[PDB]
This record gives sequence, structure tokens and C-alpha cells, in this order.
Amino acid sequence: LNGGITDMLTELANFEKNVSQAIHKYNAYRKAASVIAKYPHKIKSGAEAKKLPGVGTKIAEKIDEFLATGKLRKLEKIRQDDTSSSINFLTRVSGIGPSAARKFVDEGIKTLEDLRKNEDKLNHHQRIGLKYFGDFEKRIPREEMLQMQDIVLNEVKKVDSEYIATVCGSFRRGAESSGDMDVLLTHPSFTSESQPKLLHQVVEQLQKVHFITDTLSKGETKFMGVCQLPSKDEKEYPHRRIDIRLIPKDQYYCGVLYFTGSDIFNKNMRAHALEKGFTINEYTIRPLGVTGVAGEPLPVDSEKDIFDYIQWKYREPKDRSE
DNA sequence: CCGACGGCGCATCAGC
DNA sequence: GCTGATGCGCA
DNA sequence: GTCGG
Ligand SMILES: [Mn+2]
Ligand SMILES: [Mn+2]
Ligand code: NA
Ligand code: NA
Repeated sequence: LNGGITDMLTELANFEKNVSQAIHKYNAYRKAASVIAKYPHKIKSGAEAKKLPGVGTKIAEKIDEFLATGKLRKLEKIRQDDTSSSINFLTRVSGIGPSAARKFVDEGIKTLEDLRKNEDKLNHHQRIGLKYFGDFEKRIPREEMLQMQDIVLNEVKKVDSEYIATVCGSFRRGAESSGDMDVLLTHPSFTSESQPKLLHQVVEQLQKVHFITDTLSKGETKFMGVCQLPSKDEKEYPHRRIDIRLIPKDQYYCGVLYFTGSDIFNKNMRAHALEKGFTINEYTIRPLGVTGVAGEPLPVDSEKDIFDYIQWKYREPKDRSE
């Protein structure tokens, strides 16, 4: 339908984030691309698009120019600018953000080949992103996600049967592919009110069976690293990004709910929670008073509990597109 | 006309 | 060595 | 850049 337009808006988004370092305009363009992508008609003018929430005056003007000419002047200028195109490109490596990409380009480091020649100028995270540049841009098919889930759940329970692990993200909504693997971890001994190395023991075991191959960051509640499925002669599996988050048990199911999404679903759930006198964040659900003052967090034993408080019928994850 | 727009865990740095 | 700021990635 | 207050 309008792929030409949504591509243009995505490019602009990427330029605003990576080159202009203007994060709010980045999100404005993404939001416009999202709503347009869902519009069930071929857009004929800026005016028509302007009717959509998130599309404003300036975007409507760009849509008119693109419809008239098949291009944006602004974008063509950005494309044949060497500095902008290289800065934008370098941010594709994990650990290189707008600030580093700009620093590198300023000193004439503009390609993966230039990065490889200057590994001495990269921090640890950046060296890993460079090393697995191609693998990290590959999506993960559902069948491998399930194989990964199996290994994680298994090795987790092998450390302590009391651990609870949940793989969240679009995967839990039954997506046929995932960008990375996001695991939420909890344990009885870990509560809001009060063990020292709970997460470490899980990372250790997954390293032990050679599932986890590299670490980007690690602390007491959050691990970000790299993993790989095992191979038997045949093709080695691509390395994948995995995060593991250790969450206190009394906030675990609020966590699962949050990190399951989708983002659109969370928005309309918070929105309905409010109309019913409740406020839901990533951590707790809490009741509101007449002046809008949140009380103590309510006890939560499962996602359903949360749907009960706000008198909402339980939505199975697969129906949480919104 | 105006400021909001997600907020946080971890790595690294800047200033001292 | 200390602390707080910044960069980064990610629901 | 777009929005609601
Ligand atoms: Mn303003
Ligand atoms: Mn307005
Ligand atoms: Na609009
Ligand atoms: Na990056």
C-alpha cells in the first residue's frame, strides 16, 4: 500500500536519531510510519495522511512532495552527504550510538573495514557488536526460539528448581520470529523487602553448557550478552542477543505483563486501568485516591490477578497486538 | 504558546 | 580513589 | 515533529 512513504519516514527517523541526535523527532517519524503502515488505503495526498494521529503539517508536506516526484529532496541530499551516511551506518553496530559514530567518522573511521583496523579504539561492547555485525541483524525464527527456550528453562531448573523463568517479547505472543531473546527470572529468596549471586549462578550454568558465549554487561539484576544454539558437520547457528533480568518475586508478574507487550496493548491497558482507579507500571499495580494519589502496591500472583483488579477479561498473550 | 515525549541498569568517563 | 554525568540499549 | 493543556 504505502511502503514508499513508510520507507521515507523511516529513513528520516534514522537520520534524526543518528545524525541530528534528536530523539523526539526520531520517535515522531516512527510513530507516523507506524500509523501509515496500518492504513488500509493507498494514500493520495498529504491532507489525507494528516487525518491520522501522529501525522502533522510537515509530514503531510513531505508526503505531497514524495507523491508528486517519487522522492524527497531533503533525503537525497542526506544520501549523497558522506558524513551523514557513514554516521548513520556506524550506529548499526551494537555499542556504537550517535555520539561514538560521530566521533569515529570525525577521525575518518567510516566503515566496518575501518573499525576492524582500529579495534584499539573500540570498547568491549563495540568489539562484540563488530564481531557479530551480521548475526545480530538476523531475525530468529520461532523454531529456534523454542529450542533456545528449552535450553534456558532446563539449565535454570538445573541450578535450582525454585527459579521461575519466562521468555517474553513478541515470542510469547506467538510471533513467527524474534529480534532477540528476553528472559525474566525470579526466585523466592529475592523480594522487595530483602540472595547475593542469584543471577550469576544462572549465567554461569548457561556459560558452562556453552550456550552463552559473550557478555556485554552484567550486574546483580541485569545481564546482556550473546548466545548460540549447538550444532551437530552442518551449518553453525548464528550468534544471538540474549538479555536476562532478575526481578523480585512480588513484582514478577507485573514484569512479565510489561515485557510481553505489545507496546500498544500496554498503553490501552494502563489507559483502562486509570479509568478504573488503578495505576499499572512495570513493577506494581497500585490503587489511586480521589486526588490521584497512589496507594500501596497490591499483591499479585499471576498476570490474571492484574486483569481482575481492573475488571478486565484475561487477554491471552497471542491476542495482545493491542 | 509551551514542554513533554520512558526510565533504568550497567560501562565508561569527566571532574575533582 | 571518589562521585555524578553521559552513552547505550532496550518495553 | 506532533501533541494536549
Ligand atoms: Mn517547545
Ligand atoms: Mn494541539
Ligand atoms: Na494528524
Ligand atoms: Na548501535
